[PDB]
Amino acid sequence: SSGWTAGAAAYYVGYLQPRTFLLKYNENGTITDAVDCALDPLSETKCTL
Amino acid sequence: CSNLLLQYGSFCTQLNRALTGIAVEQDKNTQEVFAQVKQIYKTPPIKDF
Ligand SMILES: *[C@@H]1O[C@H](CO)[C@@H](O)[C@H](O)[C@H]1NC(C)=O
Repeated sequence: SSGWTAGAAAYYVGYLQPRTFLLKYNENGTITDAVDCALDPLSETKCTL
Repeated sequence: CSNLLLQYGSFCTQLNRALTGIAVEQDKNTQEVFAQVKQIYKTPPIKDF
């Protein structure tokens, strides 16, 4: 119960939510950039346009 | 309904583009009619015409 030690390691947990996203694909088929729609007005305009 | 409208997308993008063009055109119309000059002249106090 006590004769142990924990090494240095970390993790982060974030909860998914229903949202709209814009995604860009390069010429090789992979994603390079994305925009979270409805984050800030600038992102909202990127999303609309 | 928004999710179903998402896959159309380009249609009302085109609609908004057209309407924005119309609005810009209206401002252009008013400017080209009324802003023929830029020196804002004013009438003299004396109306000895
Ligand atoms: C796509 O694949 C080719 C294969 O060599 C590579 O030369 C090129 O750099 C890749 N393009 C990008 C944007 O990574």
